[PDB]
Parts: sequence; structure tokens; C-alpha cells
Amino acid sequence: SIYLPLPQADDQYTPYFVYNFQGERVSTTETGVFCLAAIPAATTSSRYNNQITIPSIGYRGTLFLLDAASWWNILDVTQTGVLFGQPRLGVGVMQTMKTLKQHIKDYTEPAIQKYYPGTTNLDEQLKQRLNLAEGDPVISMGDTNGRRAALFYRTSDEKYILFFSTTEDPGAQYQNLKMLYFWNWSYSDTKQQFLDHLRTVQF
Amino acid sequence: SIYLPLPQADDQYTPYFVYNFQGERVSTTETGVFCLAAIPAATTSSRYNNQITIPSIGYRGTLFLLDAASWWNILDVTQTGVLFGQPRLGVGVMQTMKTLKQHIKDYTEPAIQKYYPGTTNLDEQLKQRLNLAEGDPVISMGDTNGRRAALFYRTSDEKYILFFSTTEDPGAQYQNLKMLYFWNWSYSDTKQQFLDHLRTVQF
Repeated sequence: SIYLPLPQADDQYTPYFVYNFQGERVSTTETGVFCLAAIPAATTSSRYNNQITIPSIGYRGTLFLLDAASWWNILDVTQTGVLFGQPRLGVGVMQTMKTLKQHIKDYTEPAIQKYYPGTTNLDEQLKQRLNLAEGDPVISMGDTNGRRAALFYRTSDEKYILFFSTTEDPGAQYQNLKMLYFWNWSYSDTKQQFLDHLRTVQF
Repeated sequence: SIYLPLPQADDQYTPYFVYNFQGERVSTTETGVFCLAAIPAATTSSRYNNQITIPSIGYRGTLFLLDAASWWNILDVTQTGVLFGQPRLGVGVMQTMKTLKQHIKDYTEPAIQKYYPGTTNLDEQLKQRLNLAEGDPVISMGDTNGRRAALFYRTSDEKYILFFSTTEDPGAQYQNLKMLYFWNWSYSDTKQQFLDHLRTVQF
């Protein structure tokens, strides 16, 4: 019936992970073809404080490197999360986290990889907090500053987990953190390439 | 039944400008009760380069100050814009720009003011591009860095215009600009208060 508020909207078929107004598939190979917008949710387990100097996220193995940091955040974007399409498309919000379930396990999409613990170079305690299973979907992302991050789908509890570091304490209640948009980051892009490629405004 | 992509969705009644999980009214007096998320649309006329040292936005005659700047942006958020509700609500996206038309002219809402040209200190060229009418809705906003901005509803063509400055040229095709989230900024808040009050994560 109602579709607003969006978290309450009924499921709808969406043709592809990213699609245009003609219903055609838009490949996820390029940087910036989808944007994650959300009010993330945090719990007492979200904030992890320890310096990790050569952090990585592993996938099926190989990996993508992350910036060294002391503040690690495991946030849930399942309830309010939406994906905006690449700006040239004009599609705006073209998935909710619920509709995205139709495509999150589509390993054929270049953006989506299978999580691999073995090449994930993170503290033991942090891996424990992530509570992921080998093969869970993982997506390379970056914020608007080019700070690499990962979006996971934790299949065991059907939660979309946004994992990223911050330069400073986000606060015990996450009061300090002012969230940024996250955009998909191609596996072949360096940080400079990601920033150069990224568009956030339709022209 | 079909609401994605969102720009195409049929209008739906929404009870209030901001509302909770069961449709009850939420006051807009405080900072950070709503968030504008969009992929804005730009044209050649969107970008204006001139240094303005004491820029202000006037409303009914009084005003709110903006940061001194030389790069001015008049962007259209009608196509993809949505409003997320305050994080404590867990309500997520609760208006589209189309549904928002139901409430945008509700001057009883504390967040919404009537635009007044007389106390708006910007030059003729900028005012000409804004193309506003006295009394058009204006909302004081800020980005996640606490940079004050204005969201306007130009009643004449029913377009939502986001007006803000940048520190550098966004580019001829807006290629350089990486958009930030914008949150409502209470008329009684200083920049420090806006940043202190603002929450972008639910705990």
C-alpha cells in the first residue's frame, strides 16, 4: 500500500543491481555507479578501538587495502539504507536494502565479491565482531574523501553492514560522527582514480 | 504498487513534514530533525563565481548568515531528492520531493520561513539565477561540516533549489564536486551548536 516511509514499503521487483529508466542493466564494473545513502544504526559492539597498520578486506584469495586507523566502525544500514543510481541515469533511489536482496548475492556482478577471512588482515577481535561467514557478499566502497570501506551482507542475520574507519572517536553513542555518502569503488581503481572517476551531481 | 525508481512513484499522502513510525507529528524546531539526500542536477547556470564577503539569506525582515565564499551553486534537487527522518526515529526516508509538496508551504512548521529579498545580501546576478518570489519557502540547512546553506522551493516552477557555496570550482560539468548530506539547522543555533546537536547515526 504505502511506500513511505521506505523501511515500511512492500517489496518490489527491480531488474538489476543498477538499472536505467529503460530497465536496462548498468554494469557495476565502474566506480560510482551506485551510492549508499543511510542513517546507519549502531550498538555497543559497533565501535572498536585499536590501531591496525596494514588493514585489508579479503575476498575470493586476494584483498583490497584500507587506510591505517585506530577507530573501526561496524554499522548496520539495513533499516534505512537506499541506493542512488549513477548521476547520469537520473534514476535517483533505485533500490532499498530490501529490494537489493534480489541482487546482493549476484556474484556475477563485478562489484560483488565473496568474503574471504584468510586474506582479511584485521585484528582477531575485530574479525570476531564483524561476525561474517566465508562467502558473504562484500563490496568495495569509498566515502567522498576517497577513504576506502566495505559494505557486507551478513547472510546469517540478513543485515547490510557498513564497515569503515574514522580518524577519531565517533563517540560512545556515535554522537560525534557526521556520516558521508559512500560510492562503489572499482577493484582496478587507485584512490586517485576513484576520486577522479566519481561524480555526485548530474550535469 | 510500483515505487522504484522513486522519481516515477505516484504521490502518496504523508501526514506531516516529519513523522514517526506510526505517522505521528515530529517537531521541526530542533536541528537535525531531517536530512536531505540527493543526486542534484546542475546546468551551466548552476555555477557562479564571485566573492561575497557577508552573504545572507533573508526571510520574514530578518536573515541568516552564510560563510564568505567565491563559488556559488544553485542546484536542483527535485528529481532525486529525499528526506530522511531524525536518526532516533528509525523512520528512514519519509518524503520525496513530490510528497514534500504537501508540507513545503506549511509556514507553521518552525523549519520553514518565507523568503525575503530585502534582507538577502547576494548580488543581482545570483538573485536573477535563483529566480525566487518573495514568500517562497526557505529552509536553513547545513552540511556535515557545518557550512550553512539554504533549501528553497521556487513555487513558480515547483522546483527545489539547494543553494550553497564551495571552497573551490566544482568544475564546468560539476565533475569535482563530491556532495555531502544536508541537515536542517535551527534558526537559534550557532555553527557550534549545529555541529554539537547534529546526529547522523542511530544508537
